[PDB]
Amino acid sequence: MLEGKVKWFNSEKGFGFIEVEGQDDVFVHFSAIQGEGFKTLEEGQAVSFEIVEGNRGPQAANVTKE
Ligand SMILES: [Mg+2]
Repeated sequence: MLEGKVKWFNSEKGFGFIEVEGQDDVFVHFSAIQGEGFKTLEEGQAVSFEIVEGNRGPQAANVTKE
């Protein structure tokens, strides 16, 4: 599991980016967010996650707030 923080997140639509030091930002969709409740993220939130890549390119998976 990779570590980063939320660069920004559009809570209305439910997407944004995780920034990772020395690496490309990673797109994150609300559907990747683990845990209970309304799936959202705040700018600056630490997260652990994986990067999953299919034909659409890499995005975050298994995102847990840290
Ligand atoms: Mg950067």
